[PDB]
Amino acid sequence: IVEGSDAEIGMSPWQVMLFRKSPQELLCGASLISDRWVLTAAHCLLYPPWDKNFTENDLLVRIGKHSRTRYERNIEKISMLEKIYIHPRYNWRENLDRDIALMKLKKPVAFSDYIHPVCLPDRETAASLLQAGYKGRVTGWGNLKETWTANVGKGQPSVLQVVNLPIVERPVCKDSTRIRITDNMFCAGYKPDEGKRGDACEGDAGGPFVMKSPFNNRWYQMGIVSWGEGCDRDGKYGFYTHVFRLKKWIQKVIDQF
Amino acid sequence: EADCGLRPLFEKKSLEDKTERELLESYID
Ligand SMILES: C[C@@H]1CNc2c(cccc2S(=O)(=O)N[C@@H](CCCNC(=N)N)C(=O)N2CC[C@@H](C)C[C@@H]2C(=O)O)C1
Ligand code: NA
Repeated sequence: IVEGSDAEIGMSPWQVMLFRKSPQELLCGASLISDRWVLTAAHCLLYPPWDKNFTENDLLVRIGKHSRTRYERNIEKISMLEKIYIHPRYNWRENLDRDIALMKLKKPVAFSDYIHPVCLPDRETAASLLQAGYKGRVTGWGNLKETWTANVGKGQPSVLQVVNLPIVERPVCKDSTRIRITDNMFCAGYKPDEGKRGDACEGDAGGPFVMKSPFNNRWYQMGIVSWGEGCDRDGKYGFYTHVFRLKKWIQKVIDQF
Repeated sequence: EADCGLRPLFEKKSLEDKTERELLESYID
């Protein structure tokens, strides 16, 4: 995460580290949405141009984490994966349309001060929260500045980071990139004429974009860290998988196991 | 709607984190 503060303890208790087994490596972020389920980006698990395809015994999820130069005993719980569900219409060829995956844990996770699921929006909550100029929140352990090549490297923080980003009007989202955008994604971040900085970067993909309802006090996940061009570039905005448009697919998977 | 979105160390304790005022200002600013 670019231009963020160190996160407080239990500030984002739904935040999940996606981790590789062979070899030991952080791959992506992710979010806790129940005790059996984790919400992540699809491209974190499936990317053919780089011959990337992960099974259940290759990956590992860690919830309730804060640091990274520390294994946090009796605080973080590490879940194994049972099954992986990736959207059939997920376009890895052009724009990352429907960049969304779900992961059922082998065993349920006990909730504590550090582990707690986020809310998924419905129609009414989506209509009152998803507006341009409204600020959401992105979380991750990814790079602090724009990397040269296209993944995780040197420039990591020792602790989970937090940034707040404004939702951006559709036209500006479209005029910011030559890449053909879709309606299953939205864009977020500050404008050149706004003089405040921040963006998600490598290793943050999969993590949540959240918003707090000013009425009911609950945190709702409106977005998933999906893609961008560079990190924190002037006139560029991070694109987040529109979680509500895909709530119909999620409802199907969870209810059908 | 479940126990979702309400944090044990914050919302359950009636406490704010350092940056959330920024988010709630966005509904007014
Ligand atoms: C439709 C996307 C657009 N961009 C790219 C693509 C493929 C390779 C590299 C890039 S990138 O390095 O310019 N951008 C990265 C980094 C973006 C991070 N910054 C944000 N503001 N979110 C990216 O989109 N991705 C997503 C695809 C994976 C495979 C690599 C990389 C990432 O690790 O985030 C296809
Ligand atoms: Na920007």
